[PDB]
Amino acid sequence: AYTDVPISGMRKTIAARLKESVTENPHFFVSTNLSVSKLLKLRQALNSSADGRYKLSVNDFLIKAMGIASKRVPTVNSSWRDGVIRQFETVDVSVAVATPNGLITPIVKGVEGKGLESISAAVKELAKKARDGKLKPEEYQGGSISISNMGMNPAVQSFTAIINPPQAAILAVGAPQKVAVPVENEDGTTGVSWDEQIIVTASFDHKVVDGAVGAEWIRELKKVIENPLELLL
Amino acid sequence: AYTDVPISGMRKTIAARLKESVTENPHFFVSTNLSVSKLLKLRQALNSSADGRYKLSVNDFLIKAMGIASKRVPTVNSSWRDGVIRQFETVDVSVAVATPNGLITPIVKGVEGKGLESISAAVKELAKKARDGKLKPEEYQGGSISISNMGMNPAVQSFTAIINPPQAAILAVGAPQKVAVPVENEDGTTGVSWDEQIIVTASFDHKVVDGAVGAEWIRELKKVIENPLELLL
Amino acid sequence: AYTDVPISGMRKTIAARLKESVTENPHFFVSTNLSVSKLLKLRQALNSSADGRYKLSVNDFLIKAMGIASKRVPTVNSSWRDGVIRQFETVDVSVAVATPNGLITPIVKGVEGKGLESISAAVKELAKKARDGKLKPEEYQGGSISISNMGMNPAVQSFTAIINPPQAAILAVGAPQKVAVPVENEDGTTGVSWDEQIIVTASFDHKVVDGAVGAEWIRELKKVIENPLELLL
Amino acid sequence: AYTDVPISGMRKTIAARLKESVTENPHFFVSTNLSVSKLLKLRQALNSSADGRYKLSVNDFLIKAMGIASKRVPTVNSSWRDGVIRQFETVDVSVAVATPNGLITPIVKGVEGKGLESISAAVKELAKKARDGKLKPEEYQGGSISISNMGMNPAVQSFTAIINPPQAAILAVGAPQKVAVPVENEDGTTGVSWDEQIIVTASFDHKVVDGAVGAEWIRELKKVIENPLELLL
Amino acid sequence: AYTDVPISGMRKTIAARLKESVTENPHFFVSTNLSVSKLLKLRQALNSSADGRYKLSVNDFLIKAMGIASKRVPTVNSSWRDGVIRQFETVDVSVAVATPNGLITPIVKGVEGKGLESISAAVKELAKKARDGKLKPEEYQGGSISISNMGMNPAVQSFTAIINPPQAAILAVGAPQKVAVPVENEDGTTGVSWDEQIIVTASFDHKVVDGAVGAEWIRELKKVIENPLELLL
Amino acid sequence: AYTDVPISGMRKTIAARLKESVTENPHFFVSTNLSVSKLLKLRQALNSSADGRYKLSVNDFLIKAMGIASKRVPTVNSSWRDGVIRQFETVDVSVAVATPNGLITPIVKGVEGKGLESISAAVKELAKKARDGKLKPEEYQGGSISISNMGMNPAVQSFTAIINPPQAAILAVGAPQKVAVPVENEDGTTGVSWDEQIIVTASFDHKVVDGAVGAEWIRELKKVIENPLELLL
Amino acid sequence: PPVAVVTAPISLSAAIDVQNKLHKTIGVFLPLSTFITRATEIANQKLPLPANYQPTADELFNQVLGLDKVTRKESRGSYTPTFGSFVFSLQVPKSEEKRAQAFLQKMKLVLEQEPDKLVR
Amino acid sequence: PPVAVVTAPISLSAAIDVQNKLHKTIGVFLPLSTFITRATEIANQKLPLPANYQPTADELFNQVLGLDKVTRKESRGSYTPTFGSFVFSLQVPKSEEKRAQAFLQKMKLVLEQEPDKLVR
Amino acid sequence: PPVAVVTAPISLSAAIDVQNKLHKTIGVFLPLSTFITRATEIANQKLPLPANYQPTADELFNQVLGLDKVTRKESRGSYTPTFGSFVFSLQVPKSEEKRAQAFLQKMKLVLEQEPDKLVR
Repeated sequence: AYTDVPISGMRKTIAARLKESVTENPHFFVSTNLSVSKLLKLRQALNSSADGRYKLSVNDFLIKAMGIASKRVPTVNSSWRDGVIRQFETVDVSVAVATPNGLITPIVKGVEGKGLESISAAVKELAKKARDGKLKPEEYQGGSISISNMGMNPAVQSFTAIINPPQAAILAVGAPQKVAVPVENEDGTTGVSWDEQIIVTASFDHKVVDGAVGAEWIRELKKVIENPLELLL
Repeated sequence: AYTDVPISGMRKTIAARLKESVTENPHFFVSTNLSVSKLLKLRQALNSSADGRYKLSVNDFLIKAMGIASKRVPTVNSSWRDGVIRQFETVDVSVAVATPNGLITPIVKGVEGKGLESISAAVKELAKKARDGKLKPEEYQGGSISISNMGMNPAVQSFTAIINPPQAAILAVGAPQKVAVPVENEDGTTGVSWDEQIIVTASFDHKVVDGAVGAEWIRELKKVIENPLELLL
Repeated sequence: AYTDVPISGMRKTIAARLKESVTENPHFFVSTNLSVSKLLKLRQALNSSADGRYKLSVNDFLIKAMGIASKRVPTVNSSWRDGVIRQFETVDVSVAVATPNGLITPIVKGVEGKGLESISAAVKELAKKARDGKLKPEEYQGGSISISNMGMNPAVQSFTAIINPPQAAILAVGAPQKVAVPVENEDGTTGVSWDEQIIVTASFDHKVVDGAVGAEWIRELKKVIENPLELLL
Repeated sequence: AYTDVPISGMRKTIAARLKESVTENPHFFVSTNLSVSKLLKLRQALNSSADGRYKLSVNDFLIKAMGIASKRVPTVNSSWRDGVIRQFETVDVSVAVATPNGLITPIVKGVEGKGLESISAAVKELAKKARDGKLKPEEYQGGSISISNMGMNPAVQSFTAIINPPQAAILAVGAPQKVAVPVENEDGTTGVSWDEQIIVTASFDHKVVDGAVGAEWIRELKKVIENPLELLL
Repeated sequence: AYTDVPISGMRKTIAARLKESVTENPHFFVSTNLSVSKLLKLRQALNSSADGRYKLSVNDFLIKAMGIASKRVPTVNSSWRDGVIRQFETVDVSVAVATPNGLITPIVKGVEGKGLESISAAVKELAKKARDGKLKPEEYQGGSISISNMGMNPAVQSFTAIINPPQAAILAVGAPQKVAVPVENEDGTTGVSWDEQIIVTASFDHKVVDGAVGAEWIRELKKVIENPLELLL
Repeated sequence: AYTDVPISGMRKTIAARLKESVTENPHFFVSTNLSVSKLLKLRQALNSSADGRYKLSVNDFLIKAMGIASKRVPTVNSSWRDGVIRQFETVDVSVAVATPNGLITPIVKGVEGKGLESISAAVKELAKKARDGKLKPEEYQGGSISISNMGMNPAVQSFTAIINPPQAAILAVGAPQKVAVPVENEDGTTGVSWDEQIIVTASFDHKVVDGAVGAEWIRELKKVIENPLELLL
Repeated sequence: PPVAVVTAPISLSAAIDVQNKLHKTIGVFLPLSTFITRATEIANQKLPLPANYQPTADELFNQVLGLDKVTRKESRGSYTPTFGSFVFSLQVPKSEEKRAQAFLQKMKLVLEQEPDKLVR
Repeated sequence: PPVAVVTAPISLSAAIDVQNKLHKTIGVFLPLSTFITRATEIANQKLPLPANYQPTADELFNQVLGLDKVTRKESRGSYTPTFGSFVFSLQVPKSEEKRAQAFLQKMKLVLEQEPDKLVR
Repeated sequence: PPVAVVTAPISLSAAIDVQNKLHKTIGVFLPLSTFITRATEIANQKLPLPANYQPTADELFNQVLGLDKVTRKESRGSYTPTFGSFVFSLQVPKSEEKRAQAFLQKMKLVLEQEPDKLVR
């Protein structure tokens, strides 16, 4: 006793692509933990001084910090062509939107020279059009880096993702959690404080990137996130 | 008893231009007072977490806030031509540099999509080249808004400036000072606090701008300056 | 990259007029600070003893005080014609109304012999008709003095305005603010009190008015405003 | 209903001159605030040790300080002729006297090498002759700087003035007022003190002077006024 | 034993007129009591801030309040002609001046659009000319309402007056007196306070006016008097 | 046993002159004591508010006070010629500089119309050139008054000086010392205070000056010195 | 706007004892009222905050920066009790009701174990 | 400017008693001066006004409006007595002479029936 | 910047006696700490100035004029001692070292001959 359903035409188009990525790009992973208390405080401060114009989220902050880190270390903002390496100077980020019909790949352009409001508005307009199924092809064709977030589900601590064919890196974000940290109380002792953290995983190709480059990339991202004011410069 | 010095060739090139601006552009001014305690705290916080890469100043913050305010109210980012109005979409700011051979106006491009570090580096490279007298002509030809600062002299509280020929606005910044303000003490009373303020004057042309537009422009600049975190937004 | 918009037919009708005023009328400005706590107390006292017949505002008080000050010093209630000076005996005030189709100047007549209720009713009927675009030409042709207010925007402390062609004075009102003042406490000491003030700027022509006349005009206006009961006198 | 008065012969002689100044000299203004408590204490100390020989006033102190500041920065003590710049070495100041037949400008010579008593005696003899209408023409023909004071009217906080045709600067003085300042009490805290201040405005031409030169001029004037003993130096 | 004096020529001119008024105009009276403490306080406040320009009195306040009440209820500002009713739009008030030669009837014009100072100056100039016997006939011919005051004599509590031939109302004012009133002390009891009051009588014709109209007229007068600030609007 | 040295050529030029002065000018002396505590306090106040521009001394103050006293009493600013008296209107002062080659006589001009800084700069430039032996003859030819100071040596309390041939007065200044003075303590008694004083000697000719004139001269000098503020007027 | 009340008994014997004794050794006699106010002053010094407290702009800005990284959990107040004994009652909204209680017990302790403290 | 003086006797026995007693039970010893100043402070709190008092602009304006419809009949002061006993004297103009008296009797009552009050 | 220290012994028996006695007659019990602070307050009132004191502009200007012809020789301070007994020590630079001593002896006198003074 069982049932069989014919394979969809669109299911092979992604199956072949996924099968090509693994056999074409060696993978190596890097993990880190980020404290995001200050970022939450900033967001709360900036989401109450408004009258209804906008509303922000963590993903926009991560996108902007990604752009800055890409700028400081440009070797990740590259690509592997037939017989030559391609190096860019503009950062385009690919965001993943899930719908019952499948997974899309909206794009955001000019992140380096942009603010949070425009990024949010673009990500939401594109998410709406992706859900409503009137997306032009040029709008989801190519980027430099890809991001995935699963913070809506508290049961996902950390996970991995596959790199897209022409790209050389991808980032995966988990859900927040709480951990104990040591605090030097002014009385001259050590006490327990409760910090909130997220675990970030990055997958890199080893033909265009090396371990040290990825480690430096993670360091710049962390420095930009833990200290949020540095998002200005 | 007296002495005479022949008029310089460059002094009439500027004398004729200044004499043309007054008879070609009616002027109306607007004044405001800004509190910059939070901006100084921010600057101190961001100038100590560095190792020597950069060093910031108030002018960069004012330039970025100017760009944001220009974006929200685009009627000022305009120009008056022979028989048509010119409206731009990119903000270029003209900064004034004083030298013994007279003042000069280095130009900064792409301020909207930029950070404080790049603005500071550009303003200082151009200031150095202006002082050393090797400036190309294309580098000081045209912008949309002009800024003047005199905070190096504590004896200048507020002052006025003349608008450039093709532009339709100019901003003048004074030196800081201290004033008394009311504070609602937690005990349930009113007390005296000592705030630090600057007085900003803006001169506008009345053929391209009206009073309400200038008032709104000043409001956006003030909102962005008093709350500095909104510089990210 | 830029955009162009054709100049409107009504924008040159005002551009030429503004360009004629600056080259025809030399300008000199005078500034003063007025305390309006007692006026606010009066307004609150007179806006609660009513049942719905009316509702007052600061502009009406300033208009009436302007009329009284004009009566005491008549040299400002004048005009400069081709080869003769014109001196009036009735005070007509021009109020400025801003609309998307540009600003407009409704006119109020017989202010000297009038009360606050009639002035408010006229200013509001004319503001409504100006907004609805059914204003007759005779209703905005000529006056003796012009007033501008920007107290709706708290970011405007003080500003300047251009004089109309046939008139010889204009008044600009800013937004309120708070300052410290000395109070002689009954115990026999000096303490700090928090007064609310507005900054008023007046622009005058120097062919029909002199500095002393403008200073006296400002003195009469201030005396009438700080002591509000004298509005009856 | 109205009345007409023929234009006076002397009113056009001044109307044409004022109309020529605006279209011939671009204007830019600078403002500052001066503390004059120490100057009032000095004046009280020097007006009680006399037996009737003299009696001083603030205007003499401002005139002498103006002369010293002119000496330190000589670029303002200049003039713009047809095709040559004129630079002087002696400071002559023009004072304004108001009479019903219009304002007049008595002149004081050799201010740099003079004392307060001679300046007061000259200013009062010339004021008397100006009021009595027996002034020779040579006595009001030319100077280097012009001063205007309106401290007789407490309702004038700050105001602007027009520059004379052959001169390149003018100073306008307002009336005193009281403001709060911070004082470091000997107990080791911060308290409120009530200082008395005046607001001084200076109007400059931009063909002979630049912004930095005017700012330095204001700085020298302020330094000489706040510290009054330096008047001897 | 007795004496006889021939009747004067001017005594019949008034006797006939008085005899015609009674037989031509039916009369009905209305009385009210007004509290005037606040009015006295206002007058004291406004008679001390002056330097000698003017000096006010109760009659001017009553005249202005009469004008306002006439404006609100216009049926009293009318007249009865041969076969038609006359309704006006301007308020002219007739004041009574007593002299040894007889009783005069000076007039004040344009009360609605006027201030207290002008009313006082007119009433005093006319009183002087009436006493000096050089009064033109046009100056005492017709009005709309007539007023009589006898507050100089403390022995007159209330009295009646006769209406003039062409007019339809007259007002009579008595002398002040003191009465006890109840006050709700903050402790939660009732106490005695001493208020000062005047008794006002109004005589009306019943062909042009009815009882309700006169009652409303008295109500408007009372409301304007007890609350004196309402004299502004 | 002894030694002999030939007389120098320059030693007779001064010997003859000194021998001519005594036999040509009768001499009479006048002495006084001056308190200089306030002058020292002033000098300390004015030598700390500078950044390195200048540095003052007592001699400049004495020179300026001399000039003022000369102006008040002009009979000392004179000279005795063959058969006529010479009276000047400009004060030139001769200062004495000692060098191993002999005694020089530098000159300062225009002291009346001058400040302390210029006097110090001139006295020091001339002292340097006198020490370096490149002094032009015109620079040490004639003056009106001569001054000598010996305050560098504490062992000189008072001394005399010889008058120059064409001049009619000379002043000699000693070294400071300390003396006891009575002070009226607020408790109602008398106490001891320690004042610092200098002794000033003046030598006068009796053909051009009399005793009363010299006494008045000393009085003006004393009044100007003890009260130092009076150096302004 | 729902409102709620909190109550607590009290015993004033010790204050009576201190007043009587002070009257016998020096001469000073003072009313119970000053004891009540002085206890109220020492009480409104260290009271917790409502769990639904929303911060202001300055507070968040200073945290986002790093000047006051250690937050606060105390805040003064201005309460006035209601008279009564054998009781002290207060009426306040629901949000602060809990904070108003810390006040009642603090005064309830000081006035029963520290009456002497409220003397000079 | 005519001037007049007012005088009143005094007895300082009770203050002496309080000082002595306080010295014997604790150790505190203080001078009469602080009693004098402290009595002067509690006195200059509630003193009537001269019958020829003229108000100011703010006062009349507030009345003409209706904020302070209930007027005032009290006003503080700053007096300093003159030493003496078996007397306290003050010198003041005629207008206030009466007000200066309310001060003398108020202190004359407190210092004779309330000396203990001026202790802590 | 050379630094130096000054020290002085102390005896706290009298303060103990006053505390015990006060506890037996009224009920008030207070710690030694308030005695220490109150003594420190009365001490920092009249302390000489360093011999190498440099005046400011306002001071010299007022002298040059004639308003404050009588100069000053005293100035307040803000010191905090260090705990200890059988000693009180302070650490200060060389210039003020002498001034810091006037403070130690002043407190050393008041606390041994005037403990009662630090009571209400």
